[PDB]
Amino acid sequence: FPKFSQGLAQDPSTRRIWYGLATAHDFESHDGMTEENLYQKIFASHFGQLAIIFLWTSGNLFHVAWQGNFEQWVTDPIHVRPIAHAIWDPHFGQPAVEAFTRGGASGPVNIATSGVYQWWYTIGLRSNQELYVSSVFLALVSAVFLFAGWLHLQPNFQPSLSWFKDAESRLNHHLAGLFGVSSLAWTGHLVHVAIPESRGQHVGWDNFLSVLPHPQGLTPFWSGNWAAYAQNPDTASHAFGTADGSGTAILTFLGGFHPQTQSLWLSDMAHHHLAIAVLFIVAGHMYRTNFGIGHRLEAILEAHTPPAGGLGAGHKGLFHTVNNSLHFQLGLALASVGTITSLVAQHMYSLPPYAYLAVDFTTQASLYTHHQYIAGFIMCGAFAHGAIFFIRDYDPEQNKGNVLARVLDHKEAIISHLSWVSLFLGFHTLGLYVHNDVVQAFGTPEKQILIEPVFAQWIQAAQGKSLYGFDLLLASSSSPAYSAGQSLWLPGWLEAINNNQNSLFLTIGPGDFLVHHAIALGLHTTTLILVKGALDARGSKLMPDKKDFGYSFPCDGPGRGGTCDISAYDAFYLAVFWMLNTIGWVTFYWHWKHLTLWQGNVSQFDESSTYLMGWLRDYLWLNSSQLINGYNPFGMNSLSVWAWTFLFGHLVYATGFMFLISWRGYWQELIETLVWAHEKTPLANLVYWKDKPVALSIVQARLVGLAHFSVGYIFTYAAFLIASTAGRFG
Amino acid sequence: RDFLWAQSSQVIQSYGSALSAYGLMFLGAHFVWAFSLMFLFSGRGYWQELIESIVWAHNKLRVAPSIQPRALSITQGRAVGVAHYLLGGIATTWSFFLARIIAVG
Amino acid sequence: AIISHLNWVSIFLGFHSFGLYIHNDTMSALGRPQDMFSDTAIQLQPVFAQWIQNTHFTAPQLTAPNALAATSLTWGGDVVAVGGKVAMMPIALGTSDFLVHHIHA
Amino acid sequence: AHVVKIYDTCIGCTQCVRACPLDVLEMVPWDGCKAAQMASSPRTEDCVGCKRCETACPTDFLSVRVYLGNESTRSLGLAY
Amino acid sequence: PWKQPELDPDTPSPIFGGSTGGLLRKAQVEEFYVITWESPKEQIFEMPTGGAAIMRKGPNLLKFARKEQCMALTTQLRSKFRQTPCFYRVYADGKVQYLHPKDGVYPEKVNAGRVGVNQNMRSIGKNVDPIKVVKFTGSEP
Amino acid sequence: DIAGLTPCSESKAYNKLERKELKVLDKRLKQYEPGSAPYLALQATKERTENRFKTYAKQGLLCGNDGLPHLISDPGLALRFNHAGEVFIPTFGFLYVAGYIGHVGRQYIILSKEDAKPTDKEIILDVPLALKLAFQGWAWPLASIQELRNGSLLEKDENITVS
Amino acid sequence: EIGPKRGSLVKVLRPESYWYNQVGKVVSVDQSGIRYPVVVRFENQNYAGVSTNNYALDEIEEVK
Ligand code: CLA
Ligand code: CLA
Ligand code: CLA
Ligand code: CLA
Ligand code: CLA
Ligand code: CLA
Ligand SMILES: CC1=C(/C=C/C(C)=C/C=C/C(C)=C/C=C/C=C(C)/C=C/C=C(C)/C=C/C2=C(C)CCCC2(C)C)C(C)(C)CCC1
Ligand SMILES: CC1=C(C/C=C(\C)CCC[C@H](C)CCC[C@H](C)CCCC(C)C)C(=O)c2ccccc2C1=O
Ligand SMILES: CC1=C(C/C=C(\C)CCC[C@H](C)CCC[C@H](C)CCCC(C)C)C(=O)c2ccccc2C1=O
Ligand code: SF4
Repeated sequence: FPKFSQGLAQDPSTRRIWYGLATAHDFESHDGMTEENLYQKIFASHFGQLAIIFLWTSGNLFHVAWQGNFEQWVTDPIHVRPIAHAIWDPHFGQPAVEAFTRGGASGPVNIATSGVYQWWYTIGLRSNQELYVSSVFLALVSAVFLFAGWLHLQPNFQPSLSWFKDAESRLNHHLAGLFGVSSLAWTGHLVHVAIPESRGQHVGWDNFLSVLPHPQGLTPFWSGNWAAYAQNPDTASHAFGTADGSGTAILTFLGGFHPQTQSLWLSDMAHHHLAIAVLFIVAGHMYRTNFGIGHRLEAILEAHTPPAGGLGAGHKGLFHTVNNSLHFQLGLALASVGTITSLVAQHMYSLPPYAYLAVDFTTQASLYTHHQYIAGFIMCGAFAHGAIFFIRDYDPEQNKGNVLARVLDHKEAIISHLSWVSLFLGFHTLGLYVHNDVVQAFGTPEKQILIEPVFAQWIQAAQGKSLYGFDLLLASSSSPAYSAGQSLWLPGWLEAINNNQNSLFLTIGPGDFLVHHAIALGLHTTTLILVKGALDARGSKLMPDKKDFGYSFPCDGPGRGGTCDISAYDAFYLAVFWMLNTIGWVTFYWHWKHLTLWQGNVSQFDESSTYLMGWLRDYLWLNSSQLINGYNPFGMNSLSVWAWTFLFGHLVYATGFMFLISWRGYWQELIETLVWAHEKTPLANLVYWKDKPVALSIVQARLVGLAHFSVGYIFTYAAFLIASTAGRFG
Repeated sequence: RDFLWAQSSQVIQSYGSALSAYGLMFLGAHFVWAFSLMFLFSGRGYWQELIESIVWAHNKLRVAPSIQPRALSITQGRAVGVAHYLLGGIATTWSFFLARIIAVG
Repeated sequence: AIISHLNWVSIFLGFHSFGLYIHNDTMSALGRPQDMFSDTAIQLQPVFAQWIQNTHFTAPQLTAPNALAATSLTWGGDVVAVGGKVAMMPIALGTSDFLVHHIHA
Repeated sequence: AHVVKIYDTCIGCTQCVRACPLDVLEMVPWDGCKAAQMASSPRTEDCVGCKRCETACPTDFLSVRVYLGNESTRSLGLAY
Repeated sequence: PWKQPELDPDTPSPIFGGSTGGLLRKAQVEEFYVITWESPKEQIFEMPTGGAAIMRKGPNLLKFARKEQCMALTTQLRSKFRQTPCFYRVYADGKVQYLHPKDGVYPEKVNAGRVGVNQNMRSIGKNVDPIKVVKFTGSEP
Repeated sequence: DIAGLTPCSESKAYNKLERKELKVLDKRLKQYEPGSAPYLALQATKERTENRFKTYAKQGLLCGNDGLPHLISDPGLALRFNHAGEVFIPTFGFLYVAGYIGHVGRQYIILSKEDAKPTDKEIILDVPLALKLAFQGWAWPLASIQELRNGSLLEKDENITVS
Repeated sequence: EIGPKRGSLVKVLRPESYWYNQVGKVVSVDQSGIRYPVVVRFENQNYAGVSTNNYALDEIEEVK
């Protein structure tokens, strides 16, 4: 069936069906391709992913409004549990519907874990009608994008190649309009709508023109008295819904958290997205586009060449390399987006931006793991899509003497100095945990090697934490950094950081020390596997010409001692195991340190996280009690769905071990035996396949087994994370 | 639940008693098991290239072996896997059982 | 013919043996314990082994008259206690022992 | 439907020809070497991709390379 | 050779009871291969598919479904018994093709009639990068 | 003190941990007779345990709220507050030993490669030569800087590359 | 004489080779117009197990 590739269609086996799906959206290798048709097919496809996003969001709104309890949750956000979607499974029994109907709703339901209730409530949504109206809005926006992907593919409305390779115009329009004006409008929403909705005022499309956000109006804005909007901020004794304790401010720099809702002040976030709009609009007017003024991108890169020659030619020749290579542009985007995705995880748990999110313990966990596991998957793609650049879109003669060739020249030094750091952290970190495992075991818990992370405690003292007693500049009243920002942010900031009941700059001990170093083992060795597959993508001593074969090929044969798993695809393949291991350590450390905080017994983590039996005893074995009893022989609770899923992941994980351990040659001889039986059987022989059956290829099995591996790695932990935290409710 | 989670209480709580050796072997048996997965899942090709970048540094300092370093053969990596695999899988029971049963119930 | 006919048996067993365990898990999580395979349930009892236990237990009477007792107490009889602990006592076979003995095959 | 290309460094060892089971390779005269022989790949339609040919070439780097590609019934080694 | 030997489809076969490694439905539909040779006495030899069989003094003939099954037998006869086999390819339409000693001389020996094919006049490596041929097929050709 | 850590002498949990670990032995000591060998073994363990706790307190260690001693790594705070023996000084005790092993193995490699059949010298060592170098390596830092300042430490682009 | 002397050591300059920027003894040289006449022998084996290979005039240079 593949029309884009005639080589696979002539294949008689089932390899046609499998390879037809995997090479579907790889437009470069297609038959009869052109550089101009490539960009157009991408531009149309990128409209599609938007259509699924806006529809996916519309489905959550509808399924929440129709089946949820958003109206009931706002009145008592703390005690009431949110509801994601209802359940209709006719294979249930009567005990299950009685258990799964825990919500106020009539029938059984699923409790939500995303946190959309806390988000929608904060921006001024207080009814189910307003969600129905919104679900229609995005479904319209979704259909508009589908119409555009088809429209902008037609004979007319078909952009030329020069239009795509206009970088200076894209930056100015995207930095100013997509980022800035969007951030400016969001401030327009928080001011005109949300802050009133917090202070009791109901603002909507009916009355947003008549209602003023501020009593004075815009006359301060023109006069220059811009401090009038920060005069009467909201008091501490302020309920988030009612006008009790309210103020008139719309832009303020209070800092810290709101007392009742342990969250950031809305007036601050309104002030935040305003300043971001100004810098991004200013940055948008930088590059040159159809007018005399402006910078040029190529002129800059050619200029930043150091005179002495530490970088040789420098950044010359790179503009045509980046602008013409799509894989280069994709590697930088993923590496940037994958890092941002980790910031969203690290900066939300410490600085809750939404109302009544700090109290929802189950919701904070999933949001952290969800983004971090995505941050790993994305970041493993940047190197992978960065390795494809060296094979397909790299020209050495054009990029001669520049930074990119000078890196590739001495790659033996990079890969080697990396291997030292992975080995160093690996021996010495494990040796200490094992030194503490043993010496605990012989009854002497005082002989442990507990090293205090002084450098991090030095920061928290330099950022307001008076526990450690270092007495740094911002922990000292006499310093200027305390004097500056004393009227602005410090009274609200110092109160929060010194409070030891929030996740803002938690206390650190020697147990937190070993893990931050064990995390370093993951990043430095995961980078090693991916960096190697990139730099050695063009050639190795074992295979001087990898570039002629491709990114993904099985091997070069048993000759030269063996050539299994050399290709750059096989490096990405091995890194995902380390990506999951690294994120697992990062995520295990978040959950347990927070459980001890929520349970009140912080001493559990500090004393037991120094040796590895504590992780197996106190974290895994202990918190898997309520979960494992989801379906007992006596009865069943509401956590039965999670225990079922908990095994479901312990199984999928094991099925991948087949495709990983057992390789093709055992199976193809086996399928030849079943083929003999199907023909020699008296009646079944009348039936005959249209496509010949063969075993899965080599590269396919590494992919398939990794999917069965990773899915069990995720479905297992998601059940444990939600069940452990939900059953205890703390 | 009733076999693994339950009967593992005697092994896990063995620290500070005469059965402490079984608590350590219970863990070390897991390490050697997982350690085998590097050999079964991977292949000789990635490792022989990595050694080349390591030989460069050992060569740069004029400290290199006349016996050239070579990655393990294919059949050896498979044998090394099942060995460290079975050893870690079997030694775990050997610790899970004797600690459970010596501390009767 | 050997490998083909033997391939079918493994598939037949892994479905009808291990699939029975998943059926019991799914029935329990859904709140339908009456539909499981168990003693209070859709019993699959090993009648053949049960008949062999009694035959070897009632052997001293008829088939081995000079034998004062049976070969072991696992077939049937009374408990033998030593030091307040039981050395051996009759083992009863039920629905669970059916599934496990078939999982081994 | 695989591709087999032989390069200028052949020396006429014939070890590639002896190793291929499917008779893809044969020897042709040439003036470049001492042995006055060179390989050839007339019938790659019967190629299978065993890479025993590459295993036997004693050069520093191979005078024979099998570049895998589109598959077929003969290439997949299907008796059925 | 001097001339291609045409196929004699009616020659005695070895003494072999039969096995399950024989021909399948692919043979009647697509193609199959047959091998001929001439032995001086009655001997025993290992078949590629199955077990042992007894040759016959004079011409012998087999039918196989793969070319590798045939050439696997030539390597056994040329080495053990020092014979000169020759095998063909038969399609479903009845067409016949003479394959392996296509020049009469085995491929490991030179002959003046042969012409080179797929011969690059360069060193391994020393060839253009894929970027130069980014939008059509082939860096090696 | 520093980092909100109390010294181990003044801590209560530190002494609590001592009274606990001794109570286990005293209970275990009740079973056996006074003059038996199991009694002598446990009394020695009691003597060692009492010595372990007092020596760690005497050494100016820092114990946390859990009651276990903590180590400090920055040489500035270590030297300022008299905690240098913990981490900072053993750093130089190791590196002297580790470089000893490198300077020795590097010399055996170079010298055997100046002769015929160096492969045999690796599997079948020249023990007289190995002991000679092993007792000549007491001053390896001198030879290193001698070899660096001279330039005979590193090789110069006579190494294999891959592209 | 066309090329380097018998028994003379030379340094290789093929980027593809396992012996690149490495030294080996010249075993023989053919003077019949062959493209790759210079036969060289090294002590260290390659990945396959071969310790000899015919190189060209331009591909070899003087030692060190
Ligand atoms: C006081 C004199 C002075 C100094 C100190 C500098 C310094 C510098 N100039 Mg400069 N310059 C000067 C005068 C000076 N300039 C004058 C008079 C002119 C004429 C106008 C210029 C014009 C000029 C240009 C046009 C450019 C520079 C650039 C640079 C920078 C990089 C140059 C270089 O070789 O990279 C150092 C060389 C290397 C090879 C880098 C080594 C990388 C290390 C080894 C990697 C380690 C990574 C590893 C992960 C580390 C661990 C991290 C872990 C802890 C996380 C550097 C900061 C460049 C620049 O702006 O780039 C920033 C540049 O393009 N200079
Ligand atoms: C628990 C399992 C496990 C362990 C311990 C390792 C360990 C290692 N892997 Mg690995 N790996 C694993 C699973 C594991 N992997 C899996 C499942 C995969 C997916 C296929 C990979 C894929 C993978 C890749 C792709 C790479 C690694 C790399 C590494 C090394 C990283 C450097 C380092 O920190 O070494 C130090 C850390 C240690 C834990 C050392 C182990 C030795 C300790 C000290 C015990 C010492 C022995 C002791 C004296 C007793 C011996 C007696 C006995 C002989 C009788 C290290 C050897 C990287 C590498 O080698 O780069 C250098 C690399 O590129 N691995
Ligand atoms: C902006 C994001 C983005 C974009 C636009 C692309 C675009 C592309 N990538 Mg890339 N990639 C990305 C992110 C992105 N990637 C990330 C984040 C990674 C790291 C994981 C990769 C890793 C990657 C590799 C390793 C490769 C590509 C390839 C490709 C090319 C298309 C291949 C194709 O059609 O496969 C279509 C493939 C499929 C349809 C199969 C996907 C099936 C998945 C794995 C199964 C998922 C599990 C299952 C559904 C779970 C269900 C749960 C169950 C319980 C119900 C194309 C240029 C390929 C390429 O360029 O080849 C030269 C290639 O080899 N990418
Ligand atoms: C003002 C004019 C303007 C605007 C608004 C856009 C807008 C866009 N262009 Mg675009 N473009 C323009 C002019 C403009 N263009 C011009 C002049 C040209 C020719 C030079 C192009 C050529 C062009 C191409 C060739 C392509 C685009 C594409 C896109 C889309 C990017 C994908 C996306 O949704 O990112 C959305 C991004 C944001 C909304 C903001 C940035 C997001 C970061 C991560 C910040 C996150 C902030 C915050 C934390 C988020 C919180 C979320 C909250 C819900 C919790 C986007 C809709 C792509 C496309 O067609 O996609 C379909 C594409 O391929 N543009
Ligand atoms: C938990 C992991 C796991 C599982 C489930 C299997 C499963 C299997 N392996 Mg296996 N294997 C594994 C790990 C695993 N392997 C590992 C790690 C290795 C490496 C040593 C191997 C090595 C290996 C070899 C070497 C061989 C097998 C064989 C087999 C098969 C035996 C036939 C049988 O009983 O299947 C019957 C089916 C099951 C056991 C599935 C159980 C679950 C239920 C019944 C399925 C329910 C289906 C559901 C109702 C339909 C849903 C449809 C949905 C789309 C709507 C079977 C497919 C043999 C084989 O294939 O030849 C016969 C064989 O020779 N495996
Ligand atoms: C004495 C011999 C010797 C020397 C001087 C070096 C020197 C070096 N090695 Mg190396 N290495 C050696 C032997 C040696 N190696 C052996 C035998 C192996 C195989 C296990 C390795 C495997 C190895 C790896 C995998 C790596 C290094 C790396 C390095 C560099 C950084 C130091 C490091 O990470 O140590 C690490 C040291 C080890 C992991 C173990 C070394 C084994 C013992 C302790 C020393 C050997 C002593 C020898 C048997 C005694 C002979 C004495 C004679 C008189 C009889 C450095 C250039 C790193 C690199 O790439 O450079 C940046 C790196 O990642 N080494
Ligand atoms: C291979 C390759 C690739 C890839 C790449 C990658 C993926 C990268 C990575 C990298 C990364 C991903 C990076 C990262 C970065 C980051 C950083 C570097 C940052 C830092 C920051 C800073 C600088 C800050 C500072 C500060 C401030 C500002 C304030 C506070 C304090 C502090 C100090 C913190 C590409 C595609 C190109 C292509 C070629 C090949
Ligand atoms: C079992 C096995 C096979 C044979 C497995 C086969 C033939 C199973 C694939 C066919 C079945 C019928 C598909 C089963 C349906 C899936 C559960 C769902 C697929 C969903 C997709 C359509 C998306 C290999 O070919 C193989 C190759 C290389 C390494 C390891 C192995 C390996 O382990
Ligand atoms: C890791 C790995 C390697 C590399 C492994 C190697 C080179 C073996 C390393 C053996 C070391 C040298 C043994 C010695 C280890 C310690 C130094 C012993 C401790 C000694 C101290 C106590 C002194 C392969 O070659 C390989 C090949 C095929 C499939 C998988 C793999 C594979 O997984
Ligand atoms: S194997 Fe290679 S070097 Fe030897 S004759 Fe054939 S092509 Fe020439």
